[PDB]
Amino acid sequence: QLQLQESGPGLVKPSETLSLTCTVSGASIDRSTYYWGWIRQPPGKGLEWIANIYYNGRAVYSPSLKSRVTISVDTSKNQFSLKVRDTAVYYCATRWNYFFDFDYWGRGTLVTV
Amino acid sequence: LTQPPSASGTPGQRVTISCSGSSSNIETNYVSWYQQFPGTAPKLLIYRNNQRPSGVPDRFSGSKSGTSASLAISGLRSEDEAEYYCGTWDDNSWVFGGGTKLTV
Amino acid sequence: LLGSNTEYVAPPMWEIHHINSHSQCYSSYSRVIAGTVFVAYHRDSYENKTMQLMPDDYTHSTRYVTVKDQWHSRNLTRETSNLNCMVTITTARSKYPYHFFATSTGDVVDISPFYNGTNRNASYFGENADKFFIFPNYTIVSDFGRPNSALETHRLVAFLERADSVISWDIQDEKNVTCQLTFWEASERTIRSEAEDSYHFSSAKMTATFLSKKQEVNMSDSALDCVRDEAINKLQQIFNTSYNQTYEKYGNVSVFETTGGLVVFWQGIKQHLSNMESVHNLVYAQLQFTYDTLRGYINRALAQIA
Amino acid sequence: HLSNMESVHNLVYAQLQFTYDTLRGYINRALAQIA
Amino acid sequence: LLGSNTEYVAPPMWEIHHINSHSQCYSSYSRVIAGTVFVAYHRDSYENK
Ligand SMILES: *[C@@H]1O[C@H](CO)[C@@H](O[C@@H]2O[C@H](CO)[C@@H](O)[C@H](O)[C@H]2NC(C)=O)[C@H](O)[C@H]1NC(C)=O
Ligand SMILES: *[C@@H]1O[C@H](CO)[C@@H](O)[C@H](O)[C@H]1NC(C)=O
Ligand SMILES: *[C@@H]1O[C@H](CO)[C@@H](O)[C@H](O)[C@H]1NC(C)=O
Ligand SMILES: *[C@@H]1O[C@H](CO)[C@@H](O)[C@H](O)[C@H]1NC(C)=O
Ligand SMILES: *[C@@H]1O[C@H](CO)[C@@H](O)[C@H](O)[C@H]1NC(C)=O
Ligand SMILES: *[C@@H]1O[C@H](CO)[C@@H](O)[C@H](O)[C@H]1NC(C)=O
Ligand SMILES: *[C@@H]1O[C@H](CO)[C@@H](O)[C@H](O)[C@H]1NC(C)=O
Ligand SMILES: *[C@@H]1O[C@H](CO)[C@@H](O)[C@H](O)[C@H]1NC(C)=O
Ligand SMILES: *[C@@H]1O[C@H](CO)[C@@H](O)[C@H](O)[C@H]1NC(C)=O
Repeated sequence: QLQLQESGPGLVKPSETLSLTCTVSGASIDRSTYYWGWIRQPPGKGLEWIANIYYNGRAVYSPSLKSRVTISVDTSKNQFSLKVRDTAVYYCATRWNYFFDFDYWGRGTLVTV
Repeated sequence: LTQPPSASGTPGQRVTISCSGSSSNIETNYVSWYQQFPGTAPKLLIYRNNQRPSGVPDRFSGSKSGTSASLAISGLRSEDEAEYYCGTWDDNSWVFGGGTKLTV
Repeated sequence: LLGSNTEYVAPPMWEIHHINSHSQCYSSYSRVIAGTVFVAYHRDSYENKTMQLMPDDYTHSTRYVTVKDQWHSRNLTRETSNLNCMVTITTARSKYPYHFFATSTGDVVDISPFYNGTNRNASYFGENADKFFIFPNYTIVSDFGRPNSALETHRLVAFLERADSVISWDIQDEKNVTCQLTFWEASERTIRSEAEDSYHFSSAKMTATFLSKKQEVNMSDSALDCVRDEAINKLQQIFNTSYNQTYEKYGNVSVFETTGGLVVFWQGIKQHLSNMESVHNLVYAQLQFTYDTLRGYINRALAQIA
Repeated sequence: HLSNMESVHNLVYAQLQFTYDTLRGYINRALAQIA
Repeated sequence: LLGSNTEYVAPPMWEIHHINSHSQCYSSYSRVIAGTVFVAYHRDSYENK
């Protein structure tokens, strides 16, 4: 079955770079991929969409982040990451299904600026 | 996107929620709704408008026209207390609405 | 006479939709390679007219073509292009757990024939994500041969879109269409003698004896669902048209997986499922039957002697 | 008047019948001359 | 170096009869398609030997 966990730092000083990596126990990405993005939510607030990447280098960002974001993918170790140059709880959800939209979610730990 | 932060109903009332965006988004795409219990991650509740994933009963509903959608949770009960979010593809990416706490 | 390249090409998706909603193809192929787009026309200098499909001449396959001949004409070396749009229909098999199907024509698809757009968790998709599409209530021209033909609206249709072709199939319901067990036979009056580690279901009529582990299988195993109802109705069918009613049902219908991998439905009278396959030659059970019988009988005599 | 059937491949089914036939033939012989 | 079409073709029946009664073939294929007949020869400009 699909499976998404998350690791990474949990204390970031302002203006400094954050790295978040999401591991999948699918366990593969393939040309059979669809989308894998990031979703953040400030506790007590609503949900916010971050970035999104395919198994190709191409990716789609939200200009709300003014492209401060920059995501990476390593199919070798079956993971995709993210680089940022505002404090919230994070997530990695995907597309694993024609039709639908965003399905299959992975708890993404909390980080504070 | 736009959502009124709350809604209300007695156990057995056909409660509804609107979902307001522009013509860039909800007009020319597909709406998805999500029942996030607080302290967990969201479950897709309605996909590609009206359509219900396996598990979601007939009680929840879908509806779309113009640049605003809807979600009619008839036969409202207790366990339906959660956080419902709507959202689609704008011309470039994915967006969410505000959110809504259902209270019975 | 000079050369003859002939290459086999998938139509564009807009054309796929035309083909199977009108029973006709356009008399032009166009593909872009590098910068510019290239383009071929049927007879030379032709326009972009529509062309209806008609039946070929035959195997298990069923073909529909838009042109039944080849053509050319006579100062310098000239190269005519013969354009043919052809819809062919092949049977494809696929066996449990249906993670891929294949046609007799060498196409192999790593998608479940029951990957209803929703159920990738309970199914499989493993071809190019780029190229695969699914369309709920989708119209189809129902017979490409005739051009008047009525229209069907298929529940769910997939399209795979490979390099030499576009592949389409009607998505069905697994479990509705596939059952993984088949009625072999029924034994009225079977005898369930118990043993050390195993029950022995000795049937005289089918000349054989079957041994099962002592723990019967949960009747609510999903594996049994497709024959569950038949098996009971097969059972009750007997106790109804077999013996009189001095006999009466002892214990509930219980199911056993036998060594060798049959599955046995038991219903007594008076007065958690191995992925294994079924064993092919049933002598192993006629053998057990032989031993069981002679040994049973020998002990009987020698006892009443001693 | 001749089944279009094929020949069966493993002939144990006939050695099996042979076994039963022999022991049963022999058992009945003894037990008779005993009784 | 450029292309290389190669097509595999049945002889005409008169030639079949020649082949198997003389152990030899004619150095020319001819097939009619649409209107005119087309024709190939072994080495270029050869005759019908
Ligand atoms: C897609 O497939 C799933 C099966 O994985 C379907 O779920 C079935 O339908 C309902 C669930 O709401 C149950 O009554 C069945 O027992 C389910 N079967 C299984 C095997 O889970 C689902 O309905 C299908 N959806 C579509 C649109 O075809
Ligand atoms: C032929 O017509 C179709 C639709 O009418 C069009 O999409 C296609 O590009 C045309 N091909 C040409 C003009 O070569
Ligand atoms: C995926 O399918 C399996 C098998 O039916 C099931 O046990 C599991 O709960 C499913 N997962 C989800 C998230 O629905
Ligand atoms: C047509 O499709 C819609 C949405 O997929 C579905 O609700 C409807 O039942 C379909 N029609 C039939 C006759 O099944
Ligand atoms: C599969 O189930 C559907 C839904 O009940 C039914 O309409 C259809 O006829 C079934 N298919 C077969 C082959 O029985
Ligand atoms: C068999 O399984 C069903 C559910 O799968 C359960 O309700 C029942 O109690 C089980 N019976 C047993 C474990 O004997
Ligand atoms: C089988 O039994 C049912 C009731 O148990 C009865 O209605 C039916 O007539 C019986 N079948 C036959 C062939 O007698
Ligand atoms: C048979 O089933 C009935 C109810 O379904 C139950 O009361 C009884 O104990 C069962 N007998 C068995 C499992 O031997
Ligand atoms: C070659 O000769 C045969 C018989 O001699 C003749 O039938 C055939 O047409 C000839 N081919 C040519 C002249 O191209």
